Parts: sequence; C-alpha cells; structure tokens
Amino acid sequence: ELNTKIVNRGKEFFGSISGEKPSLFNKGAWMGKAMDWSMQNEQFKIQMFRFVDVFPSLTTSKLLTEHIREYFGNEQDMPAFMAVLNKVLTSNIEEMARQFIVGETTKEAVKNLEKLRKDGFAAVVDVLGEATLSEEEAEVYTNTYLELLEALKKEQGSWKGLPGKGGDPGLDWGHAPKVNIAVKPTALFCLANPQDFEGSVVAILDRMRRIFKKVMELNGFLCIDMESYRHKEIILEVFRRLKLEYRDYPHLGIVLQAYLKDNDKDLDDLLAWAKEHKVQISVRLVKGAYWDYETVKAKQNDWEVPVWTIKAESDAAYERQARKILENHQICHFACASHNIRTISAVMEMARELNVPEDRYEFQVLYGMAEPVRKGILKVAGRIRLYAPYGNMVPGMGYLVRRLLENTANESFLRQSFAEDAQIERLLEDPAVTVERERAARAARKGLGGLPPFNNEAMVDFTRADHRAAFPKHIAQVRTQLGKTYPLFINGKEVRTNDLIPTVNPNKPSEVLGQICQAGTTEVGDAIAAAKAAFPAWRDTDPRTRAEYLLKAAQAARKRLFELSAWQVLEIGKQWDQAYADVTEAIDFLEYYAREMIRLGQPQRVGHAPGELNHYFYEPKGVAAVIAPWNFPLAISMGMASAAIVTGNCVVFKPSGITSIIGWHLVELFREAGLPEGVFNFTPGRGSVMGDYLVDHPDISLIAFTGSMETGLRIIERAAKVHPGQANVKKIISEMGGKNAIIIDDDADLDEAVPHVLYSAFGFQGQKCSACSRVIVLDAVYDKFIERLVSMAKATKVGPSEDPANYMGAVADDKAMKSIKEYAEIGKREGHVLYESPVPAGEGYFVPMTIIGGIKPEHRIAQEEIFGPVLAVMRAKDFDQAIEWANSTQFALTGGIFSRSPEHLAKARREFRVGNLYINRNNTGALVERQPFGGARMSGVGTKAGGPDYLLHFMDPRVVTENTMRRGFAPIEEDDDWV
Amino acid sequence: NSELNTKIVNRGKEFFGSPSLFNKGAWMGKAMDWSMQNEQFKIQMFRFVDVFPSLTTSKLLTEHIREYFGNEQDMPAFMAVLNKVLTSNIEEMARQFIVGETTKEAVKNLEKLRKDGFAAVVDVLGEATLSEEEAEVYTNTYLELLEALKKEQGSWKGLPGKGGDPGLDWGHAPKVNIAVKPTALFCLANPQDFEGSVVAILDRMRRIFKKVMELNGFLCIDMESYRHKEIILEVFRRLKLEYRDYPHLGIVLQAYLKDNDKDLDDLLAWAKEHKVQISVRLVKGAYWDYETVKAKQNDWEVPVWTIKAESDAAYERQARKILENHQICHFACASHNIRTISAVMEMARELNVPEDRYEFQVLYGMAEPVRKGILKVAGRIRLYAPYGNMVPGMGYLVRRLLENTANESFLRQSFAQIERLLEDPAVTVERERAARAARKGLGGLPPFNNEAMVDFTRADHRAAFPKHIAQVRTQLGKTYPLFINGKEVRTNDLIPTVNPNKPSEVLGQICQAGTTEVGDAIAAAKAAFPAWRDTDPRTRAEYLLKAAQAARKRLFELSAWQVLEIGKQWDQAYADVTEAIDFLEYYAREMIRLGQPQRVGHAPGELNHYFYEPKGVAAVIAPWNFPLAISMGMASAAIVTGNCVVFKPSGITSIIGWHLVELFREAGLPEGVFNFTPGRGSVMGDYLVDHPDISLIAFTGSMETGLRIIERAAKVHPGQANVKKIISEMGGKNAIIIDDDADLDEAVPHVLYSAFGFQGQKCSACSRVIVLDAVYDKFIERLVSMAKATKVGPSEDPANYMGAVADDKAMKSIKEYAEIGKREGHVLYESPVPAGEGYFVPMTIIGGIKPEHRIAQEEIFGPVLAVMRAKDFDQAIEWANSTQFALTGGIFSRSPEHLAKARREFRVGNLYINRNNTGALVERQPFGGARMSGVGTKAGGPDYLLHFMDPRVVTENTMRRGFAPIEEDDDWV
Ligand SMILES: *[C]/[C]=[C]/N1=C2[C]=C([C])C([C])=[C]C2=N([C][C]([O])[C]([O])[C]([O])[C]OP([O])(=O)OP([O])(=O)O[C][C]2O[C](N3[C]=NC4=C3N=[C]N=C4[N])[C]([O])[C]2[O])C2=C1C(=O)[N]C(=O)[N]2
Ligand SMILES: C[C@@]1(S(=O)(=O)O)CC(=O)c2ccccc2C1=O
Ligand SMILES: C[C@@]1(S(=O)(=O)O)CC(=O)c2ccccc2C1=O
Repeated sequence: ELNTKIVNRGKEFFGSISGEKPSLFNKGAWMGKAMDWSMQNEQFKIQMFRFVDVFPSLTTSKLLTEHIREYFGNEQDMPAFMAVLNKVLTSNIEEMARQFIVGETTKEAVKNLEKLRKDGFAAVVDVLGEATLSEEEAEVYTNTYLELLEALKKEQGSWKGLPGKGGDPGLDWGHAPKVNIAVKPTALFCLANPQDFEGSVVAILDRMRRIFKKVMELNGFLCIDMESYRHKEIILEVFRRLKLEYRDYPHLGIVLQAYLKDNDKDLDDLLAWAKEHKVQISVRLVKGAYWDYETVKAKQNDWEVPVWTIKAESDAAYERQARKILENHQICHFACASHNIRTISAVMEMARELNVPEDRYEFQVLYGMAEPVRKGILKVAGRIRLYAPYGNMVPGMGYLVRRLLENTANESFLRQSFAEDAQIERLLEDPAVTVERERAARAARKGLGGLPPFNNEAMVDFTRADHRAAFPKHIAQVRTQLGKTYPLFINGKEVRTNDLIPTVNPNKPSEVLGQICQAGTTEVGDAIAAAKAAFPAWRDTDPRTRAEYLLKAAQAARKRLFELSAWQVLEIGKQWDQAYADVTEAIDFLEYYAREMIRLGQPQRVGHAPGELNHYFYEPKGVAAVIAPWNFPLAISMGMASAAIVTGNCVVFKPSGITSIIGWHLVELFREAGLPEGVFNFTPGRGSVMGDYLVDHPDISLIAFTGSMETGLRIIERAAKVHPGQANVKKIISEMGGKNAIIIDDDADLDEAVPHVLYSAFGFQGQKCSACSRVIVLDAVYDKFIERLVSMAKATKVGPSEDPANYMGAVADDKAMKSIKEYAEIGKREGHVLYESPVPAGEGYFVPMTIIGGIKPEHRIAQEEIFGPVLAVMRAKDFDQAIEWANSTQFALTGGIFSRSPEHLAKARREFRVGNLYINRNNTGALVERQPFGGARMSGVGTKAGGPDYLLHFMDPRVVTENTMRRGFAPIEEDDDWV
Repeated sequence: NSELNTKIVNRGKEFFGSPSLFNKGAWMGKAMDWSMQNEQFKIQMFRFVDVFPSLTTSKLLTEHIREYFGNEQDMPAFMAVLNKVLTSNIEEMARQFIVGETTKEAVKNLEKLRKDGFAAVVDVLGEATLSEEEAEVYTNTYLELLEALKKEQGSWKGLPGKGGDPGLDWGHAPKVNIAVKPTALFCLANPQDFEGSVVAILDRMRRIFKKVMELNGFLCIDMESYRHKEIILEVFRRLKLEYRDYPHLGIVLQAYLKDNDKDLDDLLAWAKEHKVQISVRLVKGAYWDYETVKAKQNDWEVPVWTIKAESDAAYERQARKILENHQICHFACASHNIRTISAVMEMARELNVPEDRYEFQVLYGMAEPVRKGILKVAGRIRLYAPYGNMVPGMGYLVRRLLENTANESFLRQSFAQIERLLEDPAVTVERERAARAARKGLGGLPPFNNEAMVDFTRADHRAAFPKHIAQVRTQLGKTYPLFINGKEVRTNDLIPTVNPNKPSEVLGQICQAGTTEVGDAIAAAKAAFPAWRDTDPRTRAEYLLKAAQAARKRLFELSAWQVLEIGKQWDQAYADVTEAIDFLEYYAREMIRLGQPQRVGHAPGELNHYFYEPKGVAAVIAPWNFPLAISMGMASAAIVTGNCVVFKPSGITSIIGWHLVELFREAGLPEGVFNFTPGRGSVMGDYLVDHPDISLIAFTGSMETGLRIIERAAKVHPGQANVKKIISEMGGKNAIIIDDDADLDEAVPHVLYSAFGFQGQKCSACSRVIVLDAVYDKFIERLVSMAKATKVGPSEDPANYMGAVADDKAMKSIKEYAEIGKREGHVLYESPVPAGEGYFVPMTIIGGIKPEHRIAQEEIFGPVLAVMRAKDFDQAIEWANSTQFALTGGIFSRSPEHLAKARREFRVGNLYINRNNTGALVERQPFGGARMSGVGTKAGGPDYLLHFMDPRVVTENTMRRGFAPIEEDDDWV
C-alpha cells in the first residue's frame, strides 16, 4: 500500500524532470564527455581521477606538462574531447571544481548564499580545508567558522524567511533558523584517535563549544558531520556532551550513516538517550561517504567490515531508520540527505502517512550536483537546503574527486538514472525486495589439509569499548605479578643460577619487574647438549606433527593476547597498539611457519624418467642458536625460534637482557603446547661471558641473529671457522641495521605524507630497524612540508607508554638514552635543530622527539643508525639527487616514497634498491606474508622473515633416487614420460 | 588378402578346437590370477620371486615374506609353515620351465621329449657373466653338454617326416641343436669397444661352434638387448664366413625392433653377396619394457614399437620376407601366438615353401596346448630347453611369469573373443593408431629435457671419437690468453697443459693473470654489472640458450678435447659436455620462471610484489674433474641471474675453460659479463677471494681449500658492499652398502663403475664398499674377478676401463694413500699399468678396512676402493655415516625394511638405491650435500638460482582519495 504510493510519488518526480540530465551526465559538455569515457573505460577513470587529485600540486609549468603526459600519454593518443593543452585541461578542471563550491572567500560565499535564497534555497555552510595536522591548523579552521558566523550575523536580519505553510515569517519556512553551519569534528584535533578516547573527545569538544556558542549567539543551527568509522564513537560522544551542556538549545544536529551495520542500534540508543535526558535532537541521515575506505581498512586488519556490502542494504536501512526517526518526530528533527528519488519519495510518503509536522523534517542535497533532483525537491517538497562548501581550491580539488567518484560509481542511483537509462520500475523498487533478490543470488581463499588458509591475526580495535578497557586492566594485573625470579629453562627443567640481573620499566626505572638468572658457559653447554640429545627424535618427528605444536602455541598466545601485550608496555615501553601488534605478529609467524612446513614437508618427485623415482625433500641441521633483539621481544624471538623448531632443529635461545621476561613467554607458550624437552632451551646470559662461547661452539649448526651491524658482522666472521668436532659449516641468518629514507616528491599528498613520516620516525621512539631516520624532501616543497611536520610534532606528547595519550615514551635503557642523546648533539652540530620536544621531569629514559634539518649525505647522522627518536631532514635539489641520496648509505633495509608521478615511482621501484620499498604509506610495520622483511648490503644476508623462502634457510635439501626396474620390469608411475 | 586372411583365421580355429599358470585349481594359478587382478600384489609377488634365491637363512626368508606380503592375515587366502609353503611352490613353478639341473638330467629328459615327438634346442642357464673365469665356466658347460650329446645321438631315431634321411629329424634337421647367449661369453661386452667385444665373444663362440660342427649339429646365436645387437650381428657374420660351407648356424632377429625391417633386408642381401646360406629364428623380442625405459632415460629414440599389434604385424611382415627367401634362408618361427603361427603356416603354403625350410619353436614349459596343437597340425616343433642351477632358474621364472601375465599377452587374453584374437594385426594397428591419434613448455619454449647421451650402438658415434680426437691434434700448440672486457689479454707467464696419459704431448700454453690483471677483470665485471642487472631476465636467458646451441653443435669436438686434456674416457667426456648443455637449458628456464615478480598477500587497497635482484661480481673457481659441466653450471647460473663473473679455471684444464669463452662469445654475451682469468693460486688466489668488489664466490674443490675460502670471505673489507655469499661444494667419502639380499649381478658392475669410472676422480665416487658379513666372500670374489678383466691405459683407447690420473701431483698423493691403505688393510687387487710415461695409478682394491682407518675417512680422489666388512645391517648404516662427509651414497638391497631405514638414516645429499652412486643428471638428481661436503646448495635443481640473488619487496598503497582499484586476487566482498 505505502510502497505503491512511494513508487507513484517517484514516478511523478521522474516525470517532472523532463529528461533533464545533471551537468556531469551532459554529453554536450566537457565534464560530461570526460565522465562518460571514465564510466566506459576503467583505466581512463583511474588516470583522470588520480590526475584531478594531484592537479593542485602541479604549481609550475614543467610539473604540469610532465604529469599530463604521464597520466594521459602524448596528444595523439588522448581521447578527442581532450602550452595550450595545459590551458584547456586547467580551465576545464577548475570549472568542474567551481561547480561544487559556493566561493573561495567568506565574502563571496555569503553573496552566493543570498543568491541561492532568492532562488528559494536554504543552505548549510561548510568550510573546505586540508586535513588538520596541527594545533595551528585547527585554530585556523575554527577561526574561519567564527569569521563566517560574524559575516552571516550582519546579513541575516535583512533576509526574508523562505515561504512556509505556517509558523514564523522571520524564519525559513516559518520555523528553521536562517544560519546553518556544519563542522567536521576531526578537523578540530590533529591527533583524534580512539586509542586516546577521552583526550580526543575533550580536544574536539573544546573547539566545537567555541563555535557552538557563536552559533547560539545568532540563533543559528550547528550540525556535527560524521566521518570515518574510526572516529564515530568519539563523534557521538562529542555530540552528547555538547547537547547536555546546552540542553535547552534545539538547533544542534548530528549525522548518522545508514550504511553502518551499527546504525540501527546507534539510532535506537541515541533516541532512548534523548528520552532519558528529556532533550530533543536533530539527525541528518545520510547513507555514508567512506564505503570503499571502510571495507578496505577492515579487510587489511581482519576486522568485521562495518558497512553493509550490498548497496540495496544501505537503501533499505535508510528507509527503515528514516521511518524510526519520523515516528519519533516529537524528540527528533529530521534532515533527509539523499539524491536518490526512491529514498526521497519514501521519506515524503512515510512523513505524510505518519502525519509528521513539516517543521520536523527537511531535505538536503550537495550543492552543484543532481541539479534536476534538487529542482524537483523544491517543487514537490518545498523545504530544501543546499550543503554549500567554500574555501581554498586545493582541498576543493580533493572534494571534487570524491564527488566524481560518487556520481560515477556503478551502484550510483544518479549514474543508473542519468547515464545508464535504467528502467524506472527497477529504480523505484522497494529496496527490501532488492535486498532479498541479491542476497538470494549471493548465496550462489581455500586452505590445505583441513587447515584454514593463513590470515594475519586481527589488530587491536580501539573503536571497541572492551579493547579500550582491556589495557588498563591487564597492565594492573601484570603489576600483581612483579618481583619474580626467572630461571634458565634447559631440557624441560628450570635451572637457577646465582648471577641475577634486574629488569625494569624504562618509563619508570624504580619499578623492578623481576630478576633474571644468567647462564654461564657451563649452563649454555648444558643447553646445547640437551638440544643435541633431543635432535634425533625431533628430526624424525613428522613435519605435520611439528607444525601442530606451533598451532597450539599460537592458540595459547591468542588466549593471552592482552596479557602478553601488557607485559611489553611495562618491560620495554611499547605503546598499547605497538605491544598488541608485537603479539599478533608472533602469532602470525606461528600460523604461517606451521603452514609453510606442512607445504615443504612432503617429498616431491623430481624428473619424469620411467624406471626411476627421484624424491627431493629437506632435512634440518641440528642445534640452532637464536640471539634475539629487545625491540620486537615476542614477535622476532618467536619468529626465529619457531622457524628453527618447526623445520626440525633444536634451539638454544638467548633473549636480550632487558626483555628477558618476554623471552620467558616463549618458555610458557612452548611448554603449554607440550613441546618435547630439549627442543627449546632458554638461556639468557651476559654476552661478555657466554656470547662467543655460544657462537663458537662446535655443536651449533645454525645461528639466527637480529641486531646491530657490528655484532652481526662479528658473528658472521667467527661462525665461519670450522672447529674440531664441528659437523657442519654454520648457516648464518642475520638481520642487521637500516638507515632508512623516505622521499617526499614535489607532488606528494602532504596530508598523507606528514603523518606517515612522523609515525615512521617516532613510532615506538624510533626503535625499529625499519624506522625512517632520513626524510629527503624535494626543494620546491621543502619549506611547507617542514612547517607541517614540525607543527604536527609539536602537538604530540612524550611520556609513559602505559598512558595512551602519549605518542612515544622512554627509550629502552640508560645506555640507549645516552647513546641517542650523543647522536642528537652530533646532529645538532652538523645540521640545525628544527624541533626538540619537552620530556617529563623525573625518572625515565627519555629522549626528546628530535628533528634536525640541513643534513647531507656526508654527515654522521645521515649514515649511522641511531635507533632512537632523531630524524634527519635532507633537502634534495631534484628527484635524481633524491634517489642518489637515498642510496648513499651502506644499508638497504626499508625505504619509502610519497609521489604521484608514474615516472618517479617507476624510477624508485627500479633504483631505490632496499629490501622493502613502500609507496605512499609509512615504511614500518611489515606483516607476515604481505611484506616479507629483510634486506642485503649491510642490512642482512638476504633472508626474509615471514615469506615463502624463509624456512629453507633452516634446512638442507636431500634427494633419494631409486632404480625401480627388477628383472626387466618397472612399475608405471603417474607422471612418467611413457608411450 | 581377404582370401589368405580367411585361411589364416580358419587355421587358427583349427588350433583352438584342438595351461598350469592359468589353472585356478593349482596354487600357481591362484597366485597368478590375483596378480592379474591386483597390481600392487603383482609387483610384490614378482619382486619376491626375484629376491627369493638369496633368502638362504630362516631369518632372511621369514622377514622377507612379512615385508613383501604383510601380516599372515592381511595376506590373500591361497598362501615355519609359510616358509615351506612358498619354497616348495616357487621351486615347483621354476621346474616347469627347466629340463634339469644337471647335464645328465637334461639329456635324459631331452630324450624323453624325443620319444614324445619333440625336437629340442638346448640352452645353459647362468647368472650374468662378470669375469673371464665365469665366461670360461659357461663355455665349458656347452662343451660338456655337446660331449654328452655326441655319445647319445647315434642311438637316436630321427623324428618321422615325409621323406629324406631317417637319421635326421623329420628327414632333414640335425638332431643336436644348441643356443648360446653371446654376452655371456664376455663380461665387458660394450659397443663403446666394438671390435674388442666382437673378438672376445667370437673367440669363445668359435670354440663352441667347432665342437658343434664335429657333431654335425646346429648352433643358434641368441639375440639380447639392443645395446649389443650390432655386436651380435657382426659375430654371426664373421663366424659364418669362417665356415661358409657349413649350413647349420642360426641368428635370432627381433620383430619388435623398428631396426628389424632393415636388419633383415641387410642380412639377406649380405648372404646373397657372399653366396652363403643362413638360418633366422624370428622372435618378437624379450626386453620390451627394458628398452623403452632405457631409451627414455637417455633421451634416445625408443628402439621398439610401442603398440603391441605393431610387433605382431612386423612379425608377419618379416616372416613373409624370410619365406620369400627360403632358398637362402632357413626359418624358425618362434612364437606362442596362435594367430602368428597360423599366419606363418598359410604364408608358407601360399609361397609353396618346402617343409625343410621352416620349423616351429616354443619355450619349454608354456603354451602346452599350443605345443600340443602345433605338433598335431604342424608336425615340426622344437622346444627351447634351458637347464642349470636353480638360482638363475628363478630369474628366468620371473621373466616367464611377466610374459604370461602381461595385459598384452596373447596367452593371458586367450585364457576372450576368437574373432578378435585371430584378427589381422595390420587391422589392429590402424585402429589402435587412430585411437591414439585422438609435458608442455612455457613462454614458447619446450619443456626441459636432458640432452641425448652418446649412443655407441650407432656406427657414426663410434666413428666420431677417433676422428675428432685426430682433428683436435691438428690444433695443438696454441697460446691461450686471458679474456677480459671482451678482449684477449696476453701475459708473459705461461704454464703448459699436457696430456696426462702421455705427458710429452703438450696441448698448449696458458697465460697466467697477476693481481693487476685479476683486478682489471673484476673492474670490468663491476662496470658491466648495472646494465646487465637491468637486462630483462628473458633476454639474459636467451644468451644461455644460444650458448647451449653453440655447444650442442660442437659436442664431439668439445668431448675430444677432454679426452686429451684431462684423460676422460669417451663416454665420460661426452657426458661432461651434455651436462654443460643441460645446465644452460635448465638455468635459462629457471630464470624465466623466477624472473616474473609475484604478488604476495591478498589484502585489498595494497599491492606487494616479491622478486629477486642479483648481487654483483661473482668469483667462480672451477675444478678440473668436470671441467666443462661444473664450470658452465656455476658461471651460467651467476650470469643468468644478473651477476657478472670472473672465472678461474683449474690450471690443468684451462683449455676446457677457454671453451666457456668461445661459447659465450658465440652467444654474443656483452663485454665484461664473463671474464677468463687463469692464474697461479699462490699469486692471485687470496686477492680474488678477498677483493671488496666480489659479492659471491662459487667454488668446487677440496674441503681444505673450500674451508679456507669460507673463512677468508667472511671478512667484510673497507668499501665492501655486501656480506659475501658462498657457494662451496667440497669432497665426499662415499659408501655403497651391499646387503645380504642384494642382486650381485647388478651390484658388482655398478660398484666397479662407481669406484673406478674416470679413475675415481669424482666427488661422488664410491671409495668405500660396505659389505654384509654373510655375502662378503661371495661379493668380493666376483668384484675382484671382474676388476681383473679390466685394463688400465690411455683414455683415447676405448678398450681401456680407466687411465692416468689428472697430473703429477695427484699421482704422488694417490700413491701415498695406496701405501697407507696397504698397511691399514690388505690388498685384494692391484692392476698392472702401462710401462713408460703417463700418470698411471693401479686400479686398487683394499680389504680389512674399518672406520678408524685413514682410507675409510680421507678423500683420496683416485682409483683406491676400501672394502669394509659389516657384521649386520645396523652396523653397515653406522659405518656409512661414520665420516665427516655426506655427499653421495648407494645401497643394493631388496628388503623394504632395510631400504626404508636407509632412506631415513643414510643421510647423504644424494642416496642411490640399486644403481651406481655417480652420474647425477640435471633436474632428475640435483647434486650436493651438507656436513663437510658443502653448504647445502644443489646444482641442477629448483632451489639453486636463488643462491645467486636476494629478494626484494615493493609495497604500494593503491588507495587515493578514498578509492582503490579492485585487483583479481583481492579478498573482497
Ligand atoms: C561533510 C559531510 C557531509 N555529509 C553530507 C551532507 C549532505 C547534506 C548530503 C546530501 C550528503 C552528505 N554525505 C555524503 C553522503 O553519505 C552521500 O552523498 C550519500 O551516501 C549518497 O547517497 P544517495 O545520494 O542517497 O545516492 P545513492 O546512489 O542512492 O547511494 C549511494 C550510497 O550507497 C552506499 N553504497 C554504495 N555501494 C554500496 C553501498 N552500501 C552497501 N554496499 C555497497 N556495495 C554508499 O553510502 C553510497 O554513498 C555525508 C555527510 C557526512 O557528514 N557523513 C557521511 O558519511 N556522508
Ligand atoms: C567525506 C566527504 S566527501 O564528499 O567524500 O569528500 C563527505 C561529504 O559529503 C562532504 C561534503 C562537503 C564537504 C566535504 C565532504 C567530505 O569531506
Ligand atoms: C632374456 C631371456 S628371458 O626369458 O626373458 O629371461 C629371453 C628368453 O626368452 C630366454 C629363453 C630361455 C632361456 C633364457 C632366456 C632369457 O635369458
């Protein structure tokens, strides 16, 4: 019944449009021709849209000319509709951007808004801006709204209210405030992050409050826009708190997104909350702007995708939630925000059927698109408000790209109506019918040998209240477990020595976490003897059975995820996210290497001659020494040890002194898995006492080492000698340092480059082999890149990692703090200090977040690995010099480049020869399988952990060849070359 | 045709209207019936019968029964009770095919067969002939037999015929008829030494033939495997001409050989030319599976037809040709196939052939109804009657069982639609060919296949070596320069390279590189590197393919050089060049496979590509013992992966090293990518290894040198970009275990070859043979007796088994080791060597050796074999594992349990079961080991090229402004 009224409503709407197409679908216009070809040809769509994205950085004639050729080819190979060419492209693109923007200045915006009023349209005004990356940028954004409100304040008294059916003639349609603005919450705080939930809410709330107060001063409306899922809960809480501070002021709105599976509950909770507090609210319901982003993000982190994934589900959710809002019109004002005629028709007929007062609902569209839809709304619904952004053409271009993406999406109602000539009946169909049909249809990777395929363990997800509450609880629990003595673990038994070294909290060294027994050469010898005695039965254990112990250890760790993470926060000063990621990576190694050994464990027939069977397979070596670092104390230890173990070797394991308790987690995990005695032995000890003894020992066949170049090179040299009694040439697996650079090209997206560089340099205090310690910045973008990087750095806070508000904290120990501070002083004498953060007073191994510019390849801090929060900034005269400078060290571990030049990226792929090169993202945080990690030169020996070549380094191949012919007869085998 | 066929079909039906292994009432019938239904059981049963005569104790027998047939419960029903059940039954099955175990019994049973109307041709069962003494025993057994037959035949009444001499069989056939297996007369019969093999066999055959003629008897020369077919034909041709007036000499021809149409034509034309008479016994052929396997293993044309009806058609076609020529050629039809027999009978009638020009033969013990029928229908039937020891009687039994129960066997199919069975095989051929008419490469290239091995059954291959050796001798005396950056560079320091079998013969002079020239070569390689690294992997691979084709065209020439410069035997030389070709073909394909970047991970909004980069300059330090193969393997591997090479050949094989220069030059390899710098190790050895611009060292040679290189290269010098990657292959002290149940006819010649092939100068050579207590005396006597039959001398003469060792230095060192071993153990054999010049070390076998001894531990790299006596199989395994090396190993055993224990515990890089432990081929046997034998790299296999490269990953964030392209393999929605 209602559905039939909605369809006929939509039918009249299509009738009233008279076949008119929006400008983007007008094939008589240039933008229409461009979009037509983009919709026909996916490669051109990618070229064109990415070109419009980079366009605002093409600020010189050479940049512009080259990018045009790189994106679109030579003039002859362009489409017909496509230096003169610079002018025609520039003009058409600028014209498309102005289509969606009401002005570049406040004054121009105001004049144009008044034009729109005379044409019958209300407005909600938005300020365009690049991403806020600093406090000063947040202040500029805030002050622009204050400037806007002051201009509107002077003008609104002279505006006649838009015609209504009843109400107050001074107000739009008799009821709506004439001044309506919308603000993006994250633009008010550059470090908005649910990891610091309370801090983010407060920072945003404080600025929103200042804007709101001036909105209330002119009796205006403020809408709080909704952004990506990461900030949704923060944004809802900002709205709730501001609303309660001004419980009597009715003109405050929030956006809710119907594409979120969360939205049914979020809407219900918010209405119930409003009822409880006896307040009213306003909701602008949208479908949602970040669909592709949320799906990609969730898939990259193994989170549940937070959006519906069939487009009709979002439409059905919209009509469902709109009805809920309309039914609650008493407490909830409604803004329908959609360009979809079915959606709009649904809302109109539901409001009519529910007899909702017209002052409780209005319709909104984006300025400059769906033109015939906009005009149709005005005619049939009367009350229509245009979302009108204004400001700088740089963010204006990014906004344009997102509009073009939305208009030309395969699933777009506008594309289907105006490009594809879709049937009206199908366009106006009840989306619930659509959902069932596509759900039904959609009910129409694999693993091996009964095991699911490998997938990286889900990352900690601080959008969840339970994950946010888990860390303080588990840290507190860890604090009840302090003061213990950790013994050696040899041959399944605890062995105590009388040489104890305390392990302490680097953010609070007076806090002793425990006491670690130290192995002398006697005990190391016993560990080696136990591993050697366990080796024959372990080597003879079926590879599938050995893999099963890794799977059990992974499950044991998975059950203790937050607990194991909390130990790292305290013992080595990992931030919450850094600690959890260390534990998930350890789990990833276990799951991945288990699967790799199953794959590699089956002998393969090689060759195809009949009368003959050759089988090629692998054997372990013997006893492996595993010398692990403190910086990834569970992940890398577990990676090296489990690789050696699963391949059939037995392990003597020396954790780093300062993370010996984390090393004890390996004992716990392998013991819980029931690993046979002697296969894993835990022998922390003083390197000065037993370091060479372990490396030199005749019964060691393999050494896995991750650490400094000086130590790795020394081990490589010593391990090469063959001693009396020594059965094998020692196999060395050695990951050493990096002096990693990120290149910032002329056309880089600085909104992305700046925070990725800051995190690459200063995440975990710079204590990563992969960390960015050199940022090489192209001459023409240097001053503006540096200003933003430094201003963002200034917003960050340095302090204890157990407090999630801190960006980074103390370094590993007193020795590290002193070494790093000396490097900083050296660096300040080579270049010039750009930023040196405050650090907390009192105890703790704090090193300031430090940025030093004027650095050149000749300088020590351009060459030597500091392993701390010291970033060198280097000014390259051109891209050729940037590459040459990137390649000027003896290391080749990681590297990064931010660039949107196809030629520069191609050059970097080929010539920037690091083990792991990253394009347009941070150069840290390698994941198992996705980014197998390791390099050559002085960074290592070409082994890549977490990759499909890794396990072979811990084994040697064997071939068994059998002559199967007896008495002139051989069995035929399946793959035989025969007749 | 339809007329003749109709008569043939009708004659076939006559036979049918007119067999113990198919009798399911008897035990052998049941066992065979289950074999024909269950292939796993067939294999177990036939292999058990094969090993059975070696099961000489109660323990061996009991354990083998359980290992072959399982727990006496999971056994099929029809089968210490189980010990005696099998023993009596198997012995009974073997007796059905043998006319006696002694000459006296044979003769008496042969006389019984005569009174039953059957003629006979007598054959002497024997194990393989592995020595002159064994060849003499075999020969004298025939002489003993003939002597016994000579005294009986006058008393024999001729089988009744239609006319003629009543003192002759059927009126015309000699009453005494014997068959001899030619290779049983010479243990080293080998077409590689064609003339020597013909002469050795002919001399014994002549001795037998003279006694045959004295009795007015018939001698048939049997035909064996394809390897010896040409030798056997020539023996027949020579003996025939020596006694051109004596008509009773026959030869066997095999209709399953594609060669046979021409061989029969050739033989008939030969006989007409020489105006002699001949006799042919035409058979289908006994070695079908063997020839097919052997040809496929060596990449030779399969010499046999491979559709069974093709052999049947060939037989009828060739029988017709013989019968057309009945004037000059007597015919013996030898088939148990009723279609085949009926065809011969109607063809003989169609061509009006007199009955004294053809007869029918079957094997004693089978086709009894056929034999029953033949006698009634054809009247002239001769039984091929073997006699002798039960041991080779058992091997013969296995082969009889195999023939009877084959799917394609006329007998199995008959015991069935008669019209199908009696069909003209020509019709069957067309149908089957049509039905067949109704391994892939990659990127347009054929799949990898090992290069065809030299094939001395061919006259042209036998002629190629003396010819190419002569041509090489016209090119001696040259001075060989360095090759650096595409230019020849002369130095003043020259070292002669000489022939080790004849040191007065100087092959040329080799320029030596000083450190300055070595530095220049490294500099050239370094300068060439960037552009070579940036060359497309498919393009780099194309150069290897061009080099391989260049070598392929020079195969005999390249082989001849090795015969002279390092003393390779003909086969050893050719194999060295084919292996070089294999590496080129294989590594070219491996780089193409590895050359494409692969996406890793499946997360959307992201692309990770994983791929490989070369390292830089590689130093290649090559051995003399495989001077083209291993050199080319190491160098082409480094080159194809994008590195540039500085190559040091061994001093004494520097001319072979120069061949790498010629081959890469012919391929058009860019300058600097390959540089040739022979030099004195004391001058530039450490300089090369230590140089900071070297990123990889590929070495094959002694443990001592290899360990020194590993140690030195593990230092990183100032300006050194990388940790040096070491690819080092070092020695072996390789054992072959000879188990109680080993087949000694196989074990003996394989051990001899493994130990003394190329004078024992192989890293894979057998230098320890570990022999089980109960079979020790027996194995050692046969091994020593075979050794005694071999000759030591120049490798250019193919009559020699092995020759001089590499140089003066090697001879001295090996002789010191021989003396050490003689004090440690006891000499079992020590060959003569030629007098005069040449670096000759005797073929030396020493017994009494234990793991504690120096020659049980240290690599001698020469013709010195230690024989070690193990008390049980567990000790054999322990002793095999008692050295510091782990390169190759072998085991001769037919015990599933012992073989399984060896597969698990005999932990060498390449373990060989029931064959020699040398001769690894590319892809089939990737070669190399760990322990003190190497660093775990295997040349010629799928893990090898990665050792010359390092992986890189490029990771791209593909999302811009909220959108990322969907890629094919994305995890999506
Ligand atoms: C700053 C911001 C602002 N906002 C807004 C405001 C206004 C006034 C408006 C109008 C809007 C807005 N936004 C945006 C939105 O969201 C958009 O636009 C929408 O969504 C569009 O839609 P419509 O128009 O209704 O259309 P269509 O075509 O219908 O639809 C589309 C949609 O859907 C979805 N999807 C796709 N695909 C898919 C889906 N789902 C599921 N599945 C699948 N496959 C999406 O959503 C699209 O879009 C906004 C705002 C805020 O604040 N926030 C947000 O988020 N947004
Ligand atoms: C994220 C969006 S965008 O259009 O995709 O750029 C959402 C939106 O509707 C908007 C409207 C006006 C200005 C900016 C935006 C956005 O930031
Ligand atoms: C090689 C053969 S065997 O039967 O296959 O063993 C050929 C043959 O038919 C034969 C007949 C009588 C005695 C011995 C043999 C063989 O050695």
